[PDB]
Amino acid sequence: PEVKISLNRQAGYFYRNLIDRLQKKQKGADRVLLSGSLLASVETLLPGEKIRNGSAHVAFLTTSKFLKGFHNTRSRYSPLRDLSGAVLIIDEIDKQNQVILSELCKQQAQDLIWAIRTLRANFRDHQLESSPRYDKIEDLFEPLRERLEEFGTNWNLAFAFNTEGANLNERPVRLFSDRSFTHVSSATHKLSLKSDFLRRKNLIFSGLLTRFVNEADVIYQWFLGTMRKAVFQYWENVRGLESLEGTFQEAVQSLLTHFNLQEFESAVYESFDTRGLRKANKLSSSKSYHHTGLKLVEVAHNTRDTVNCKASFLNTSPSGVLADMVDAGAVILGISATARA
Amino acid sequence: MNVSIEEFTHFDFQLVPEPSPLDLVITEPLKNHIEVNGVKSGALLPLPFQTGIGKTYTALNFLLQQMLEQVRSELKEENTGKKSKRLLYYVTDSVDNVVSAKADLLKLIEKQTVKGEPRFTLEQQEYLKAQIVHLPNQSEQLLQCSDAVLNDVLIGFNLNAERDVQAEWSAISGLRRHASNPEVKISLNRQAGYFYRNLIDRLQKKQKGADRVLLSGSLLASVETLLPGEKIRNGSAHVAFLTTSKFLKGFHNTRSRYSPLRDLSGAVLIIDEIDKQNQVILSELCKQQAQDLIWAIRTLRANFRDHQLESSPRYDKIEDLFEPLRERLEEFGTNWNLAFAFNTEGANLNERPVRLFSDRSFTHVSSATHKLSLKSDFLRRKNLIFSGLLTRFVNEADVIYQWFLGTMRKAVFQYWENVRGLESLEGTFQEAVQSLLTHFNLQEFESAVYESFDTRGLRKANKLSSSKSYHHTGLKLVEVAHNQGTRDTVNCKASFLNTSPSGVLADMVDAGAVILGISATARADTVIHNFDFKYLNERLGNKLLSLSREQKQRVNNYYHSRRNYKDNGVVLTVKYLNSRDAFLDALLEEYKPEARSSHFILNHYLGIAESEQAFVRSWLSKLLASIKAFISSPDNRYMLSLLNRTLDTTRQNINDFIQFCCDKWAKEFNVKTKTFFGVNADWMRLVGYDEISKHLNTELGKVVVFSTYASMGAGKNPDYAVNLALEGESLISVADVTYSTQLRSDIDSIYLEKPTQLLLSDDYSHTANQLCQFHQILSLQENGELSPKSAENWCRQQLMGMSRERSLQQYHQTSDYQSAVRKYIEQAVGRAGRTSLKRKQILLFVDSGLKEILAEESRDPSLFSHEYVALVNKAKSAGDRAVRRLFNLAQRNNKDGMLSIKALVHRLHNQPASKSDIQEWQDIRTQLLRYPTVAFQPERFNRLYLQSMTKGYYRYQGNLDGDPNSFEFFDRVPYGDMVSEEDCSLATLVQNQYVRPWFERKGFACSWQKEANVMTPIMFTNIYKGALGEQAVEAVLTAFDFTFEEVPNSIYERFDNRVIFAGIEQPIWLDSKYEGYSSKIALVEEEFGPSKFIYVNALGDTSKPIRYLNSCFVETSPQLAKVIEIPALIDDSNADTNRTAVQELIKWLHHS
Repeated sequence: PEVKISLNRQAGYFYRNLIDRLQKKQKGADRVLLSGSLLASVETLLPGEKIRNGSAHVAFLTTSKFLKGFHNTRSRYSPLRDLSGAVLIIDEIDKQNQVILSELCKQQAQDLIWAIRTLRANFRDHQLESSPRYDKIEDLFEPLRERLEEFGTNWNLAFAFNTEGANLNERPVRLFSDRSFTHVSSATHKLSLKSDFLRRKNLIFSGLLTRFVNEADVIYQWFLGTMRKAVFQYWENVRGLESLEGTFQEAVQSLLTHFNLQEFESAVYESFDTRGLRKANKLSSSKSYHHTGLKLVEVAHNTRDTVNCKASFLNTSPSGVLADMVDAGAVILGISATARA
Repeated sequence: MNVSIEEFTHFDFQLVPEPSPLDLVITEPLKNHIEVNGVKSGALLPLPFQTGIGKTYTALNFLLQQMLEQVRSELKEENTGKKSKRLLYYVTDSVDNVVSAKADLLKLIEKQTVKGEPRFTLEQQEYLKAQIVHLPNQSEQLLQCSDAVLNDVLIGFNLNAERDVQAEWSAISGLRRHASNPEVKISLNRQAGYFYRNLIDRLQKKQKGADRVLLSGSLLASVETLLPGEKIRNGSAHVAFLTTSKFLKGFHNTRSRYSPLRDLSGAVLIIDEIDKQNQVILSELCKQQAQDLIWAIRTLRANFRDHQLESSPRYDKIEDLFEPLRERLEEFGTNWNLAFAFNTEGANLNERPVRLFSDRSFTHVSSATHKLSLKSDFLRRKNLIFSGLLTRFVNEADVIYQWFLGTMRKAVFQYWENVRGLESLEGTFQEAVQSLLTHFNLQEFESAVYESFDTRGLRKANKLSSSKSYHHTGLKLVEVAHNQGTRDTVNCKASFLNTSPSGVLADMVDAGAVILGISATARADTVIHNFDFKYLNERLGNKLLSLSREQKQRVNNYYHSRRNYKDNGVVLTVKYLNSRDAFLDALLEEYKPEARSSHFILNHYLGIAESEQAFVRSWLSKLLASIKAFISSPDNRYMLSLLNRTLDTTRQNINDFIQFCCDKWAKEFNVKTKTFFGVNADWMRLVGYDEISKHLNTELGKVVVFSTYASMGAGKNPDYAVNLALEGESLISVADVTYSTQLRSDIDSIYLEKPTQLLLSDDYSHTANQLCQFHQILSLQENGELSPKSAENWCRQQLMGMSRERSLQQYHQTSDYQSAVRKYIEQAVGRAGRTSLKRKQILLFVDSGLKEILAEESRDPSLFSHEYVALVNKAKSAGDRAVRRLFNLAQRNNKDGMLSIKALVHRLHNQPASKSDIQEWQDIRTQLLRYPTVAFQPERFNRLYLQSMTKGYYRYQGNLDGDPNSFEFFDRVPYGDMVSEEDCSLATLVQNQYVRPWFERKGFACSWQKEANVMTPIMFTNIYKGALGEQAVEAVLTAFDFTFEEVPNSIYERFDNRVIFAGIEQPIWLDSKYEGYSSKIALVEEEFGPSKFIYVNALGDTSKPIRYLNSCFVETSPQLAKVIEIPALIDDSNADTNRTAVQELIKWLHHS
């Protein structure tokens, strides 16, 4: 039994490596044609390849696999992005609230200070190409560029961040927010944020740190949403130049490369399956926790004089995910004795 | 248990065992070095100790003596408390040698005696043993760790609470029980490496936090067992045994990673098989990760535009280090429009990804047939690479990236300095890098900074007026290809070699390390299989210690006494086996008589292609002749065959034919024979050598071993235990009885095939191999073995995808290949002299192709081994490297000057002429003026001169405006331009009454010293003559109350100097000689307004009339002329001043 645990660790790592090279070969000009025995062998290794080539329409898989997606010979396929017309049979549906929540809670934390500084630095200058591939995409980022410039001017992002109060050094600063009306901080005292132009530092001492963190989170989520919209627009443009999943890989890489934001590649791929599935957080819209989610920020040292804001987000609840799946066009049959507990 | 140092309080540090000649040879050079270079200077001492002479024992005895001296100093320093503990390293490439050396050191500590009594007491021994630590690879380090120790450390640090770490620990722990199986063994090694990496990461994180665990007692012992480097960090051990790869990479302790390269001050470093470390260090240097230059520069340009460091004392003067880099980044981004991404144009660029190679000095090659340009399309907002220059863009980007890394290293040093004063360089280095990167928001470069810091942080520059050499600058290789997943963006994936292994060794010596490289061929005259020792001698000078002739003679005497072949009747037999077609044909016909067509069908059975039949037949004939002559021997029992190819299953037919011939001869001679095919490093390490030893010791008969020159260098010693009952008196001892504690013998017969595969190669990656090949080509060119033309052709072929066969074919044309062949042969035979037991006769079978190579050997044989001396003497009985090397270096020095001078002038003509460039230009001119020739080639201006065959001058033929590769020098140009004192007419120039005082006051050489090193043709023509003219004109005119001012940077180098004269207010410009001219007049006037220009030839005929020329260079009246042309200021026949020219000139200004 112990050999199986080590074998599975080796097998998963190798499977990722073999499929990664297989996808790179297909992406390259020297694509490997698969037919007869080679196609059958590749289909045996990749059940997803049969779904990609239309050999099979029915897929049996777990909720975790369904949310994560499965690889084919060319790229990763995410069912959440192609739910139009797709029937579903969720056994023990009520139990999937916990499973979807568990998947949603595994997302990587983001350093808001680093993310916003990088976004500002790379958006102040870099531009997209004026070819038909980015027709009307540059307009999507114009509001974001202006907001980034304004935010950087207001909060003096030319300076790094640090904590002045002894209480801040002794205890790590945790901030929680549901993004609408529930805000809590571990700091007993209200934490402010001043820019010391003499020391060229932004100092968190006991503007508001809560305000800064909330605005930074808003700008980061805005960047991710604008990236999703830009991918959609890129797909629209490419169609006319003479499918969604393949173009989605092409659209994200090109947009990030043009802006020099390749470091956000990982963050973007996670964002579309969870939030590209889909109201806004305005009083004139349908407010609900289930599609605004929550944010948890942790302020700590990186160095003993520089600080980072590790933010962990829940951008939607399992109910929001299910509702977005239904709205995407999926017909969901949840069979469960307690489906309506 | 803390064995106190007090146990040495009564130890007699004056009492030492009798020093053998090798010990004296080691100690005397070190004694003189301390006198000449002082305590704190490093040194490199290559020790050519022959095999079997006791090299390892001598090195370990020296190490023990150094350890005892450290103990003495510790016993004396306790009063002062300043514990400057010195680290001792024993480094080699093979882990087996590391383990063997450490075991032998412990054995020597245990068993060493002085005057017949134990040197150390039990407690002293236990203390010394604790000072020695072995640092294996992470996987083996974990596997050797017991389960109890790992559980103890996990409990102490509370990591057992984490589910994943416990799961992995268990998953490794059980696999241990089934480790016997091979595949299970490799899987377990992989898992152990991963788990150790993660565990050390977590442990360091735990220790860095405020919850730093307190290590003591059992937990401390367990941690030190898991992390041997911790013992070094806490000062419980200075001696470290480890491999070269581990030494370069560094080893972890409880707190952070420790890189020995950054803490070499005062270290002693014993490198076994030093020459072999050139390949190992190169292999490590070639594994460096590639960088996307476009992404790197865009990220650097963006994050540096705004982000700033804080004004705390931790960054005193650090912000100033980056100010030049910020300005350069802004300028670069503006020039190349880095607001746009990059893309290529044209079908050819899309069809093949582009490759650019550069040695960073004068060797540039691109895979593109056309000159690739780079334009910014502001309409499309792209930077388009279509057929500015892409080469220039890539070179500038690489310069800026390396500048950023160097400035980061400087900033780390400054941060460490500042923190020290705020009240441990490696610990601060981790803190300094993270803070600097976080403040600038450049955390993406953390990996790049760390990897480069140790390798190149040892740190003269890529400039004229500096010690230029490939071993500092290295090389760059750039691939321009589309980004994965995009078809409109492009990335410049650049792979760098920032230094060669010789540069690394020289930097280690300069850092303060004392290096003892023990190797039979430590000073082989090759730059591919050894460090470039010409370069090392230039950079180190006195620090490169060497053995005097007396010391070498003592080593020779000790070797002969320890191996007394002549007295004990051991005889060496050398047979130069030629190729015999009839012999092989008869053997083949006997092998398969059924084949009617003896040649074609039989060679088809062997699988030999029709083209390869001749070569295969020749080398197989030589091999079989050697085997037959060996089996016909009565007493010789052990044959080792060294081939250029390994006889694995892919050659099963030839293996079977060889076995059939061996069986035929065994039956004919009725002697049992055993053959071992495919004897590679892995096979003999695992099983093969055990069975070989069993056969040799237990059964009578002959043994034939087939291996390769590469395999034999990474295997066990070719020696076996001697069974006296079986061998009888056939074995002769060549050493004294007192040394033969165990009866063992080694090969008595050997076959040596000609080495051909003598180019290094890296199987780690395709890029690593490319870097290795380019490094080899550039090393050959730097040494002078290849002319710049040949080096450039070879580099271009390498870029295009050169085949290894063609690479070797081009390598074989260099004498370096012959030196490498001789080195490999000497190492092959040297394995025969390991043991003191020898057969009365030794069989040396060698391919006839090695006759000429060995016949040309000319080194002093005082250090050769007996077998090598036999081979050389036999070859020489049958009846250049420094001249062609001299011709090649002349071309390279000239080529480097031509390209560097052209590049420098180009930069000076960039309108904001940099201060550094102007200073370099003036420095070059001053150097050439003061020292037109030098006795010894200079360290800092080495590329201005070439070593002429004729002292004080030379002949050459070439177009100074054309290809640098077409130049010829010395005898090859009997009739050609002469670079000599007479050609520049310096002797006539100095006869002027005014020039001579000016030159003497300035220190310029009024005559050429008849030295070997003379300025290159490019310098003599472009720089020296112009400098002479300018200086003579300034001297003569300055005598007539003229004053001179430096020309402004904006128009620098376009005019000689600005001259002010009394009564004249309009600017005056001077141009000194010893359509394009019209464009220069417009450029100066449009900015500075009207001015009067002087065009004067320093030397010439005074009888020629003065010509007054207009702005367009057409004769006109003096009042209308803006340019005054003086045909000759000084008479060329009598050196008299042209006073009339001066009077007319003076009148010319006064007309305004």
